[PDB]
Amino acid sequence: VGRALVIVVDDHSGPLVTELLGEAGFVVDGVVVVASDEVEIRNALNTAVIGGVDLVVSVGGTGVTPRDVTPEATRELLDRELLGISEALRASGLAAGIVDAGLSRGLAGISGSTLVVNIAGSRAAVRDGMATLGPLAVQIIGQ
Amino acid sequence: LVGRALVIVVDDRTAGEEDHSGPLVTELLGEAGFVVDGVVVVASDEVEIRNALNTAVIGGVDLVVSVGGTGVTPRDVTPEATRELLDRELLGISEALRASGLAAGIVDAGLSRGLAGISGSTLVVNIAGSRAAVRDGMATLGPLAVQIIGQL
Amino acid sequence: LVGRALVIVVDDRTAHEEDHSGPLVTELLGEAGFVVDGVVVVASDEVEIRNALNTAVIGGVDLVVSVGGTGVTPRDVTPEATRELLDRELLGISEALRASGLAAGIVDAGLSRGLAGISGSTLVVNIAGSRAAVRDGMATLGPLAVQIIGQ
Amino acid sequence: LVGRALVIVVDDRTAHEEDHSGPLVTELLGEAGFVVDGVVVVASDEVEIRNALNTAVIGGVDLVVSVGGTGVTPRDVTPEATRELLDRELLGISEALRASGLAAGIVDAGLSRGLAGISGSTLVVNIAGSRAAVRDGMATLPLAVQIIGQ
Amino acid sequence: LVGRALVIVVDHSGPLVTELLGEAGFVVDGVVVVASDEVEIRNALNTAVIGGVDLVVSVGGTGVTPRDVTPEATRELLDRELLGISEALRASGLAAGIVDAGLSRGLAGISGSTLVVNIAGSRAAVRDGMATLGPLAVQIIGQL
Amino acid sequence: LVGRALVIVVDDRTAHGEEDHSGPLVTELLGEAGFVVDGVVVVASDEVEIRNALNTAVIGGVDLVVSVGGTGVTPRDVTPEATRELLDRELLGISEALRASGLAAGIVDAGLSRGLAGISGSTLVVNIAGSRAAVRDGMATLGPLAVQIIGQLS
Repeated sequence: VGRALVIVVDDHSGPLVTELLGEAGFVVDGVVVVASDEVEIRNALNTAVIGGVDLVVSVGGTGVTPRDVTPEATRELLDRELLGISEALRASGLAAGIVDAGLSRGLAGISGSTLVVNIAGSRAAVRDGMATLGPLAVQIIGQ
Repeated sequence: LVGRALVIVVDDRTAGEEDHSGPLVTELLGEAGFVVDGVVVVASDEVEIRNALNTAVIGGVDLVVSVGGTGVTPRDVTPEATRELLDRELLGISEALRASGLAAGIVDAGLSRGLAGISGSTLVVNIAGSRAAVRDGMATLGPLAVQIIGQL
Repeated sequence: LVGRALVIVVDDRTAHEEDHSGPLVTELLGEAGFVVDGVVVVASDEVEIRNALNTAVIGGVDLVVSVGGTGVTPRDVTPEATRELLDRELLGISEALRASGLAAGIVDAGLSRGLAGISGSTLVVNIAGSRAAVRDGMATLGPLAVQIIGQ
Repeated sequence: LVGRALVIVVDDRTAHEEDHSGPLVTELLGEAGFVVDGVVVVASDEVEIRNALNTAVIGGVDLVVSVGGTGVTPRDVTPEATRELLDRELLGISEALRASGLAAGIVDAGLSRGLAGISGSTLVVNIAGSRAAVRDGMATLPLAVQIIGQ
Repeated sequence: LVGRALVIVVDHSGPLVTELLGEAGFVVDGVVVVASDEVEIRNALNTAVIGGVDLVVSVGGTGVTPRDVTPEATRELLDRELLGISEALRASGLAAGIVDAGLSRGLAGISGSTLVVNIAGSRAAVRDGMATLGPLAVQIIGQL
Repeated sequence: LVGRALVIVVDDRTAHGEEDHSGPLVTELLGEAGFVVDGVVVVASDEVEIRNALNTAVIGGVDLVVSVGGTGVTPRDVTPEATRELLDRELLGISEALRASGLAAGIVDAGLSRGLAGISGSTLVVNIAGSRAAVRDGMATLGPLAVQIIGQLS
């Protein structure tokens, strides 16, 4: 229980992430859409951390093509990394047969007091990714 | 597209407070490429479920999906209602589901007594009632059903 | 106190040598919130196992965990001593255990033919006999048995 | 090393065309430490399959592996063929294979209705028919060596 | 049978880690207790490595809180990292419902010829971790 | 054709004379996964030599390089260190899947492999462990993942 922001990298994801975040027990302060620009994405994350949200979910920008800069945007902001979250989403993704989730370069970790998690872009990856993530997020905001 | 489906919501309160499962199953079956022909609500009652099921198979459907009544209490009797209808168990479905659920921490999906099988030419699958379990089972079921209804 | 438990240890040696599995099951069960009322040692004989199991369900206990006699040899007869008194099979417990065991490298847990199920209002689970299988089974069983006792 | 095995290929095409699975199964059974007595081929028929399984249990072999006939189509009768012959079901084998195949994205392994168990003193295991399913099935099946150990 | 181990507890777990390493095939030379202080931990690990023990298991200090510094303390000691061990423990943890193991920032790796492994603090994590780690440790101690 | 693949076999004994049992098998399995195999390069378990073979294979433009061996934990196992120099981006997900699949199947060298996966230039590079069991399990898990990576890169 806390409050959370969504960041779509340009999607149908924003309303859906809002919904699943809602069911996980989160107030969704809003949806911010940004381009696959490392600076535009980093600016959006940093701004959110400073603003004191408990949780920031990004969606998209985690595949292999050079336009996919979500991870490297994110890494500058992380005080500590939570591979546990990255591994659980990827593991879960493959199991379900969702490959962009299986192969995601998304990070997870803590910036200030905020948990940041990068989820992959496809609808399947958002569903499976929130299902898995929501519990783990809850436990971490608990510190 | 892929096919048609009928959704049975096994719940006493729903049979008549508001159905949440039924819309949700429909939304998710839609993304997998199914049209839901209908949502039938029914009490945790062995016969009522068996009839609902039997009627769906009889009717023009490729996929039947029950939600609820898969637990352990006296009144969870969806598996009992479902067994005679099967011609051939699909244990990999029950297992894929039970395992996905457990992996995700959803003990009612994880511990579901729910079955899976062909009843004639129709895929029947029982799913557990919790929202988490509907969301996970469907994510797991959709591709599996897509490939079973194709080999038929 | 989440509920009470009886332990049945299925081992010839023990029946005819000191019991290692039973104190262990009890430690592990008591971490998951259970109190073990007793350990009952029996031999790998269909009849003995079944009588002990029925006497447990007749003791009214919340959980009965057998240990041993789930393998393939002709004397591993725990599963068939147990089937007759289940009103409902709980495959997802049996599947969870074998899956967990298999992933830990514990082949006897991995391939156990041990059943799980409800007998009246009593949860009944059969676990393989190695110390490894006992330790991994109870970790995996503890939570599931807590929730099922919700009933 | 470990024991002797016989391979039954279930495939109409092959029973009427070069067998693809038989040599592969033999190959992998070898790496797992089995001598293969050889490959019986068999049309996708309940009774014909059943008798080849019978023949093999009676014929003394430690492991019988079936390939194919595990799907949902009507001619997929290998499970029906196999069940009257088991004295003891080993669901944890069926379970492991299914779980492994589905984990690897192999849907005919993942959903296979193939059975596994002990008939007399023989380990019998039905594996699904696709090439991917054979490789994953056999790499998972080690469980074989354990079980023949007793 | 197989090798010598040292337990570092970051402040219950000591006797338990001892018991389970035992069953895994490991003599336990000692149990060192340490106070959640990057410096203290790194030194206990230094000492453990320098004395040539085969396996060092640390317990605790792997969560997200300010004073969870066990990973920071271990990183510079690792010659080679072994994510497969960390992955196996985290995945095992998660499957078993044990979130502290599931989300543990704990590392695994080789320092000198010593296998070092950070396990999370909860009793369940120690049990799940040790059951998983045991055979992995045995195999690595073989190839070293 | 999904693409071209190259096999690098990292094994001192193979390098110093002995028959290569790993290289043909990876050729077959890549065949089935959908790849034409440009050939097999054998290398000793030396970081330079290995780095040089990967670097040459990348610049030559194959879609996929699989290496075999040198992922363990002896001093000699330097495939990861060689590979790391060359990666523009890591696909931790591929390594996680191979380790996870290995462990489940009881194949501990796959389980514990320090293998990397990643993108070098426009080449998918993946280190697999050297055991015969690890090569079979590795290629099975990898084949489809690599199909989907080549396609995102074209």
